[PDB]
Amino acid sequence: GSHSMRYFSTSVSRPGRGEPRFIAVGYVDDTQFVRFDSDAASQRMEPRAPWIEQEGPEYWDEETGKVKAHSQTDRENLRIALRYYNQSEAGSHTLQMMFGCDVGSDGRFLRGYHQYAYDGKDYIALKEDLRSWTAADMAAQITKRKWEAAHVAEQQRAYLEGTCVDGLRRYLENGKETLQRTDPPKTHMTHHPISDHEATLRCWALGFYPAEITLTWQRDGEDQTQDTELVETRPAGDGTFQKWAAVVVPSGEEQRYTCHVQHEGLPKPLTLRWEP
Amino acid sequence: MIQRTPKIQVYSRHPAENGKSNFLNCYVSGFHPSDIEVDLLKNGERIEKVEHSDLSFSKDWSFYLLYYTEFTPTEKDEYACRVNHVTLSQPKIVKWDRDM
Amino acid sequence: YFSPIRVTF
Ligand SMILES: [Mg+2]
Ligand SMILES: [Mg+2]
Repeated sequence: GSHSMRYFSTSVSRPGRGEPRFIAVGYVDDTQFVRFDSDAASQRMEPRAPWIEQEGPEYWDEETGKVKAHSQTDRENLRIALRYYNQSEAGSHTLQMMFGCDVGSDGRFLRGYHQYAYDGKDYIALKEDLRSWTAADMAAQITKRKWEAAHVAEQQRAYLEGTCVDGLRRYLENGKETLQRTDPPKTHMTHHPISDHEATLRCWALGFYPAEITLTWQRDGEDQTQDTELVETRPAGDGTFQKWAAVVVPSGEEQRYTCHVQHEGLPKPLTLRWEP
Repeated sequence: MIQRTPKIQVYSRHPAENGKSNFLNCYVSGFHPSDIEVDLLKNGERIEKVEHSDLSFSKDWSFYLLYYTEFTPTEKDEYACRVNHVTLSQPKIVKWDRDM
Repeated sequence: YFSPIRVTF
């Protein structure tokens, strides 16, 4: 299958209470594998998945250097954004950066990403061709013109199609035993009377990886969205995910309803009915 | 400025069975800005040893965190999570229901 | 591998 690597970095200014906090986390697919937190004790990039631990001391030295330098750069970008938006030194602001790359089953480059958001809104993003920028407002167009003049897109493309995919391919190899897995959902259905006239059927999906999944209710084989509830997919805390979907049905009509489960770990989609 | 109110889910790592060790989770997601206060409660008392995940965010830039602690469910013990965020007027308490 | 590119706004 295809795979993704992403780093998610957050800078939060806090006037009066020190320099901005900077935290960065790295993921392959839905599995976190590194972190750096400027407020934590170690001041190093730290492992958060077993398969990254076999990286040598030079890895941790170089990754720490990059993420510490980037924290300083985004401290400066927080100051620049204040100037561009005519904001005071009093308030707290957020600067988020995401970047990474996708590879196919043969390990070849598919896509790259590099984008920034300021106070929760898009600021600037590298477009899909890795050759031009989307600027979200007039302030970001200053940055876009600057980055065009300095050919930053070409620098980004060199990383995203090179060292980015080199890393993703390496991590997939070192983390072979766990990152290639598809844990299918373990499914079951519960039944709860809620009145003399209605009952809730709840269809559970537990223990699955990756997180992508679909749960849908049908009645008499037709899609049913009214009188349903569906929670957002949530981490179990052990590297797998959970979801459920519920429907409120007339008492005695339970057998008209089916829950449909699609997940890559499943040989075929499931059609589940209340048992009894 | 753009602010987003946290979503909150409180649930167990495995289907709860009385007398069997488990993990109690509070997943907060979809919020902005990033500061958030999350407590896990047992019978109304703050649980002390609670760990949480490293701050991360989704494609739409909203943040998420998982808070978790070990627990062994009983019939009588009540659990909850308590969340505060600048978008909230007062703390939000969500009770744990082993069926949800 | 973290990005090596550090540029200002
Ligand atoms: Mg543009
Ligand atoms: Mg492994």
